[PDB]
Amino acid sequence: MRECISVHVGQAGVQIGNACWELYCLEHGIQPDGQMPGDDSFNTFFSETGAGKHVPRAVFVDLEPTVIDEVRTGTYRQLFHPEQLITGKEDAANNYARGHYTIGKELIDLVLDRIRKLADQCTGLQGFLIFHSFGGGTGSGFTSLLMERLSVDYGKKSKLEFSIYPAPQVSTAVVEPYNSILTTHTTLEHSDCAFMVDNEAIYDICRRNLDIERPTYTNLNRLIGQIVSSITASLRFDGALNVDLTEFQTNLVPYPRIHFPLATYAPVISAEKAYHEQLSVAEITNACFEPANQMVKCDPRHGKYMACCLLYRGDVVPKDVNAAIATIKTKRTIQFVDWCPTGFKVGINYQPPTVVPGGDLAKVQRAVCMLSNTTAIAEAWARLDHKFDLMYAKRAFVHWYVGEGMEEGEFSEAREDMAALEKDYEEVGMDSV
Amino acid sequence: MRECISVHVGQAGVQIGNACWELYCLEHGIQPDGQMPDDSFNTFFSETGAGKHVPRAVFVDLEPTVIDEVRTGTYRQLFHPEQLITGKEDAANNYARGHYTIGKELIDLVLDRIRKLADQCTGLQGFLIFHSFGGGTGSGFTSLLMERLSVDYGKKSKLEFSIYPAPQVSTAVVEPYNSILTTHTTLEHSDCAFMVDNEAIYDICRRNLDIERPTYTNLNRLIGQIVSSITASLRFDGALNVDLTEFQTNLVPYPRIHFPLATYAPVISAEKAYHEQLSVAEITNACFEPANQMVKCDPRHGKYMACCLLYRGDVVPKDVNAAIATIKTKRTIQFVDWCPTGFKVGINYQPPTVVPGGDLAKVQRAVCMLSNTTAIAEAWARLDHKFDLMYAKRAFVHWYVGEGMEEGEFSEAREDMAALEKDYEEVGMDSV
Amino acid sequence: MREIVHLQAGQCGNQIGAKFWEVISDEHGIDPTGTYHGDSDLQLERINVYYNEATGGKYVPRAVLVDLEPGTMDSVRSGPFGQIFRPDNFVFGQSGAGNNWAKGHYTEGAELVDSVLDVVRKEAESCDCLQGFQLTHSLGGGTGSGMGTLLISKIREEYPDRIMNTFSVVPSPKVSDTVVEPYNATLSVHQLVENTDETYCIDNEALYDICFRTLKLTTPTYGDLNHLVSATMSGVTTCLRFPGQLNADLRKLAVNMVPFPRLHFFMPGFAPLTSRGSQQYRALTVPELTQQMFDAKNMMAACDPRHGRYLTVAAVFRGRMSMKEVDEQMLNVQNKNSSYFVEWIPNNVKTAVCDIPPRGLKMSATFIGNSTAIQELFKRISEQFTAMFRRKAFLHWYTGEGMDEMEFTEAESNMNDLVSEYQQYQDA
Amino acid sequence: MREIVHLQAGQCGNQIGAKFWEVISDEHGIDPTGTYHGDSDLQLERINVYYNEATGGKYVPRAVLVDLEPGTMDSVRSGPFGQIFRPDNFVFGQSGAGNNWAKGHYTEGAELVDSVLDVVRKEAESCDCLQGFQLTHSLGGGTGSGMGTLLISKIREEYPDRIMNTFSVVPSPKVSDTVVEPYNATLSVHQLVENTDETYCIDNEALYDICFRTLKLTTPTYGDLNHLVSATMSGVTTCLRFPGQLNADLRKLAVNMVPFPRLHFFMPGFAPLTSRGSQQYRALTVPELTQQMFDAKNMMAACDPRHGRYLTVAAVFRGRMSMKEVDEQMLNVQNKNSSYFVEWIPNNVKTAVCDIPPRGLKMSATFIGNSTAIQELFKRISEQFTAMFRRKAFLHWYTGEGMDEMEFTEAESNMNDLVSEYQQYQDA
Amino acid sequence: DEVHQNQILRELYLKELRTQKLYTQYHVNPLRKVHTIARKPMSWHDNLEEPADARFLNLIHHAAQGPRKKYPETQTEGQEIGWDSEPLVNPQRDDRRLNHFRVYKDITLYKAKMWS
Ligand SMILES: Nc1nc2c(ncn2[C@@H]2O[C@H](COP(=O)(O)OP(=O)(O)OP(=O)(O)O)[C@@H](O)[C@H]2O)c(=O)[nH]1
Ligand SMILES: Nc1nc2c(ncn2[C@@H]2O[C@H](COP(=O)(O)OP(=O)(O)OP(=O)(O)O)[C@@H](O)[C@H]2O)c(=O)[nH]1
Ligand SMILES: Nc1nc2c(ncn2[C@@H]2O[C@H](COP(=O)(O)OP(=O)(O)O)[C@@H](O)[C@H]2O)c(=O)[nH]1
Ligand SMILES: Nc1nc2c(ncn2[C@@H]2O[C@H](COP(=O)(O)OP(=O)(O)O)[C@@H](O)[C@H]2O)c(=O)[nH]1
Ligand SMILES: [Mg+2]
Ligand SMILES: [Mg+2]
Repeated sequence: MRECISVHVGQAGVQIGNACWELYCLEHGIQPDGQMPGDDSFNTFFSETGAGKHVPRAVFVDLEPTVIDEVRTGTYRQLFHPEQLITGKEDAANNYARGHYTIGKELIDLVLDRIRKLADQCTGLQGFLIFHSFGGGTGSGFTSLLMERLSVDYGKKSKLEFSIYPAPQVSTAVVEPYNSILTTHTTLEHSDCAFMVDNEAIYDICRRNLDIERPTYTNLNRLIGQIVSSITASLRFDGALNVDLTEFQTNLVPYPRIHFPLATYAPVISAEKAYHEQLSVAEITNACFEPANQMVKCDPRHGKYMACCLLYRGDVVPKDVNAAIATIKTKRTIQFVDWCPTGFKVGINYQPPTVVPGGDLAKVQRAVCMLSNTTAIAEAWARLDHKFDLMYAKRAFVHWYVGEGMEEGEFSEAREDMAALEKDYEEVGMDSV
Repeated sequence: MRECISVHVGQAGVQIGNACWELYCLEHGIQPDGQMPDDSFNTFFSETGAGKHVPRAVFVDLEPTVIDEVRTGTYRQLFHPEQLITGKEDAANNYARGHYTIGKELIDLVLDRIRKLADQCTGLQGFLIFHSFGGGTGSGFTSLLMERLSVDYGKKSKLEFSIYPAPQVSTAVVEPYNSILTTHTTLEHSDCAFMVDNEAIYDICRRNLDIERPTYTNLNRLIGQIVSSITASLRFDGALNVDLTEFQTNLVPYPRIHFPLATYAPVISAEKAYHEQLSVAEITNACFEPANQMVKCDPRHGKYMACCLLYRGDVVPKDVNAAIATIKTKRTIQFVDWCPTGFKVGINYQPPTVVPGGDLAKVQRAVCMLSNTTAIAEAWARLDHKFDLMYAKRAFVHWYVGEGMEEGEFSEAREDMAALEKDYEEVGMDSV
Repeated sequence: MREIVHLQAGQCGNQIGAKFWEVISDEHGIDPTGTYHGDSDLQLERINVYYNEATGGKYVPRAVLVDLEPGTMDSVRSGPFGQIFRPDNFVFGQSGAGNNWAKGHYTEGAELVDSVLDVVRKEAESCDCLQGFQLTHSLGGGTGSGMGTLLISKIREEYPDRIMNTFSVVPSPKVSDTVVEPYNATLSVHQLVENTDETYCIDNEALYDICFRTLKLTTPTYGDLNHLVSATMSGVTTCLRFPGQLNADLRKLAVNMVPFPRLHFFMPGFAPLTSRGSQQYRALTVPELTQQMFDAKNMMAACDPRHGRYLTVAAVFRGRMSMKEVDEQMLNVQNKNSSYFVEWIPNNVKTAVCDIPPRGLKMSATFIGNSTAIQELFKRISEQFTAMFRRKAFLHWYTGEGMDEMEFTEAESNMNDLVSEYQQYQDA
Repeated sequence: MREIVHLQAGQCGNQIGAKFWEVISDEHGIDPTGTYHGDSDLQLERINVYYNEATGGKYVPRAVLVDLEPGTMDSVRSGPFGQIFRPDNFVFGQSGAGNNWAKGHYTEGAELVDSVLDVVRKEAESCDCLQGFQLTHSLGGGTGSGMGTLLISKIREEYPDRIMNTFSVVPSPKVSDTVVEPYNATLSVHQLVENTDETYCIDNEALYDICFRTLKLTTPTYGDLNHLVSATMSGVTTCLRFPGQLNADLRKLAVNMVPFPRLHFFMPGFAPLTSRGSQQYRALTVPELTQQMFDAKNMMAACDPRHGRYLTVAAVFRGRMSMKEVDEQMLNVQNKNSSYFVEWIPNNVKTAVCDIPPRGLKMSATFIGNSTAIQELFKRISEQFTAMFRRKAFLHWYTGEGMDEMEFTEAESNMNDLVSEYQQYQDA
Repeated sequence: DEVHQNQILRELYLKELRTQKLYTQYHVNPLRKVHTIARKPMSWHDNLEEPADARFLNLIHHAAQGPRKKYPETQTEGQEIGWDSEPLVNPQRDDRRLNHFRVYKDITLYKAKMWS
């Protein structure tokens, strides 16, 4: 009944969903081991075993044994069924070839088997939430091995995807443009929706709105935790118009290949600001389309706004939305698309945005996850492609990528298929006449 | 619903606001933090939940100091971070750095916070700006601000209240320079710009209220009561009311002579009022008293294009009309020939307030006396020649021309303010 | 966050700036090492300008001590407040200068130049807003003259939008404890004037002459002179450490003051310099501190204000006061004396008041003026120069070094152009 | 789990590794006996990386102590942390190699290599999933360059899938205490380009600079130098043992760090080095740590990076820090010095964070770089070799044990092939 | 000059240790953000019982309080305004006989929702 498996793969995705599974333990009464001292609601994320223990549905993978081990030597060891927490034996070493053709062709079986077990324990499987990277070896190569093998098995069932994309210039890897382009060669054809974020824009988002300077990767992950808790808000606690995983996969994706939406959170706020600001439905809706709150660090002013979906959480009076979402259309600075006049989707849950203790997101009574399929991401792809042309022209960082079981010709294939995505995203920039 | 986004650019604005917002709070009832221990507040305040009655003023300056004093005062809770906007290094008395350099790295932000505060409002009716006319912040920045406002707020009021580069007392040497360039800009925008030079107020404080210590605090408080009165009809209610728009098309004569002169009526102190009256007339007569004027310019050397009286208190309309008559039966008081009528007068019962500490004692009545005198030419002429004398020997000009403004700008302004004088006597010429 | 970097440059600074870093310490509330014994929150609210927060409080200053001789900073270190400075900004070369500008700007300069600009570069990078590089040399000596002008000329080639406030002792007639003293001004003023913004000038003579009327102290060491010159430089930069009701930073006290890009030699002063038998019999208000600020007796530079014409004056006040009382006092000075103010600048003042007052003083004020009578000083060193250049005086140390004579001809020429430019605007 | 087989080779290598097991045993909480007595439990969760398991709950090091000269192994077992090593791992012969590459490679050294393979193969095949063999060797002689590269070319064919960390002491430029020093290096780089994957090369000379001047030790003994090089050995394998945020191991620090296969000669550097007088004023925070990394005065190789461009840079940080400040500030040190970095690789950094700080330090970060400036170390050895080989000098020791001049010629030819390789991808 | 360069640094470093007074007190500014770094949610490295400072709560709260309570005087401009913010006498802000406030009536309550 309304269930989904969350495969948190890669060293990025395990710590992305590190605070997500903490956050689902705050919404439901799940304790740090799993007990309540309720109802149907704890079904999409946690299971139920016997006594009253709620085993989650997570397939935490890291091909190196360093970070998952702290999940299984930490203060939530009892919570996760220890089969779920799966490590490897040695890393992927920022190598698409290592994470996909050698180290990983070993962890593949056990990982796939775990999903068969977590799926045959469900009756309402509606989608696969996979959280990975695009730059690291596990988050580019091993998640590609999952995405391709998930298709011959379970199949056309939705495969929603959250990942931290290569930031424009502010980057913590070197060879990361090599891994990202090869990922898209094996993620365009399989991932139904591939909801995007990077690291950069969130630092700014908790630099001006939250005045918490010098943010770390745990602040940077809890905000993604509130993103996924409002996207999966309707496979849970009830309310007004409710959106399942299939909704986003017909209303946020124009054409087959063009399936890279952009996710923003509206109520990015601290304790002192929220005391001095009544976040009504009006301004919470406008703040989404402001071009510094996009979590991708692009200029949406440059691009079209093809497909858009606005989620809601809390005291959201229906009327307010229609009015608010209309103001957004009238404004000509919010530039739109005439090959789809409609453009917009609404969804309202009644569960208020939960607040994680030891956090900085103040308790707010309303929230928006503004999922936008804009084409301003083609500019981010264009800066990720010339970032690769001036390296492959003189064959830098190739010797690790080829000795490890990957044909040299895949660099050309990934290159020319990625330039197709640029042309496809420009064919959907031309006004129809 | 009949609201006014306040804006305070420069030390002058922020500080006078610190004395203008104390008034707003005390008057309505809000305690000094934003916690009411009525719907008037809905015009100068936004009740964000519980009782946090948040204000509405984008305080802006290109140096910390001043803004920080409020961000850590007996009112630090009465606002928001993005409303007490601060800046890096000052423009240092250079219209250039405030309109061509430093300021340009702060304008986009200040503009956005006004947009936000505009979206919230149901019906905007005046962006009351507060500049100082003579610095880089309260003149150069105010230029870019008022300018941009006339590209988004388009046809909307922007009544301003600045400190005129006073004749004698002048704590600045590039003081004349900024004024001319600024006036040039604040002419194709400002719907009406009241001015109150420090000199006169420093003086009216010497006798009326007998304060023998005029400081930059007691002065700003009286400037506050002016704005209080101007916007009391769009706050409380009594009899004939005057919305901001009416001020303009009932005072501003032609599309440029928008520079009134205001003088609070009962500026008496405390013990003195135990030996005085407040006759509805007496105050109106004493309003025209040559000295009581709060801008350096005896109106004798000129006429009264269009006065606009704003009252407050137990003012029986009967006595009001009797007063405006017994002062028209006086030759000295002289109006222009192209306009008989007299003055657009209004009454708001809500009696005046009493910020604890200020001299201005409780007075049953109060007649703010705004007036478009045709004599301001006197003051204007002074600055034009002050600028002239200096621009002649290219004095203190290298620093401006090395921070953006071209030499051409100084000239354009010189002739613009000269043309101004011509369109200030031509309108006085007894229509023949 | 608008910050100042201090730029010590020799004996006539090391011991003057030592008192500087002692006056600001005793006012911002610090102690020998760093422990804040202060008594107010406002006292600490702007320390980011001068000091840098070290590990666990206990601040550390933005100074770099630059000298060729080793023993001139050992006096600084062994002093009562010498531990404060970073022990790695005590940058020093080895051989002495011997008061030679060539041996301080050309030969043994360059060794202690790329090392000095490294510390200046690092200390400038750790800054939020940078609008000051305040330096303390003396013209008259050779280290401060040689290092100063050379150190000035490369910050301007690296960081050219900054207020270069360079306090300096000038060569002056009645006390003259160096004999190549005329040589080390004209080469110095040549480089000083065209690369600086603010050059508050003192001489020992008037500063000594302040002692033997005003304070009527029986015997001075140089230490009291340092306290009397460091009190000005605290007052000039009080709008940047303390708030008030009219604020004015260093760019405010130059662009509103200096008329043309040469006329930046200003003139310091301290108002309540009242003695030991007359403090009891004198009041404290702006009028009484108008006699003791506008008098030549508390002037410091060299000259007499009633020998030229004031071109632009300011006075940064400090304390709890009213202010018709600043402005009428200012207005009456300007109207009762309208013979010594340039008539082509109608208003001649820029007062600025900072409520936070000096320690142990109801109210204080710092007077700064651009008097034309700086001409009394600059012509006097030139006539002492012309008695040297003609007969090939103490110059073979200069020429044998590598200095050509033409650069000595450039020294009187630019100053003779300068002294003409300072009397031209007097006539107008 | 993921372990390292440590490989003290050569006279020098025993002394660096002895200090390596002095700092690791403190980081891992190990006694000079092997009995764990520490505060946290993090220093047991990956104890198996360096230290093995024995009965009695005692941790024995995975260290293979090899040297032809017996005067070192008695010394490392007569020191502070000496009774930890497994006693048969000491694989001494009894003959001095006489700083002769021929003796240690093609002669008597070959007697010992088959015994030291047996010790390694015991400790390598008795372990879960090996990553490689960190080596501290001594390119100035015969127990180093000789026994080293022969061991290194006799591990890369039995286990040809593993990291080959080769921390090397290359000949320092002016610092020289071997007369046949340039022969031993130039004959060994050939056997150190085609086997090793990460050759972090040090000189003594810069370690004498960072100790005597930067860290300011009065009498720099040689043992003070070995603590500095232990930092860059401990800090390069520290995400691999101690947990935290974004990690980095040897293969991570190879793939983003080796542009082309013969481009692995890196250059180390620590970061939070202070002095006694400048420990307590310097504020330990992420800003100050980034600059000393790239500064040439704290750099364990005889080259300012000014004459060249970094092909790639890594930084493996260590401490409780944020992560905006980690890479935004080094983006600043990536774009402010655009000529100092390559343009054919746009971003040049791998970062890492370990939560656990060092012993007595709030943060640290060892810095490794593939600069173009490695070529000068490799230019000067070639220049030193040509003056040597031009008239067949010092060759009757290097030819009486099996070595022909035909092999000598090959050594130089591939030696100056590398300086071309670090010049083809220079400015260009 | 290298043999000389060692001893000129030897002499300087010896005077550094003869005259050096150590740090003694941890001061901490209450009026500057110390910029705390967040904790990993699932971690026994970070989620332990480390005690907090009792005084730093007092110094922050004293930094918060009010200028009316911090200083028994009127230091700096801006503190004298709002210094005595109480009404002189109780205003009786409830009677229409002397106070003439507004109330928006039922349409004017609602009508603002049409334009908003
Ligand atoms: N926000 C956030 N980003 C992360 C986190 N962990 C990793 N990343 C991102 O991931 C990129 C590289 O880390 P990973 O992809 O996780 O490394 P990996 O997948 O293990 O690759 P290998 O180590 O080679 O196996 C960096 O650019 C980070 O921005 C995290 O916990 N939070
Ligand atoms: N009423 C009032 N007037 C002020 C105040 N501060 C300055 N003034 C007047 O404004 C004139 C010029 O303004 P400034 O003092 O330069 O302050 P500003 O307008 O913000 O300009 P900047 O210094 O560049 O920031 C001065 O000559 C003062 O007479 C104040 O706080 N209150
Ligand atoms: N005010 C003041 N003057 C000083 C001090 N030390 C030296 N002087 C003056 O400097 C002049 C000599 O300069 P000199 O020491 O040769 O300068 P140097 O070349 O930089 O060392 C004398 O006339 C002194 O009056 C001091 O601590 N304070
Ligand atoms: N690594 C290390 N270096 C040393 C030691 N003693 C000297 N050195 C340096 O190593 C170089 C000489 O190497 P050498 O000891 O002859 O290497 P060997 O062939 O193994 O004996 C010189 O430049 C010394 O500075 C030592 O104990 N450890
Ligand atoms: Mg990993
Ligand atoms: Mg100002």
